[PDB]
Amino acid sequence: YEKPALPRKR
Amino acid sequence: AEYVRALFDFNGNDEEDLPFKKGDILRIRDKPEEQWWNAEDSEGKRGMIPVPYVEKYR
Ligand code: NA
Ligand code: NA
Ligand code: NA
Repeated sequence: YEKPALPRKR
Repeated sequence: AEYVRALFDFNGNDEEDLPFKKGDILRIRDKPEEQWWNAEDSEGKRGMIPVPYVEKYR
């Protein structure tokens, strides 16, 4: 249901 | 080959990215970063995907 954090790029 | 299945939608906000929708099956091509992988969709489009938004396809 809750969307994970959109991860940091290098 | 390594396939994943999208858990969530992803718009693809940088041009390197591959947009996708929940349920899409994507083939993993490369892992240049831990959480951003190069992937290919069922139309053969390629780009970067956020790993948190996908699961192993099984
Ligand atoms: Na496999
Ligand atoms: Na979207
Ligand atoms: Na692309």
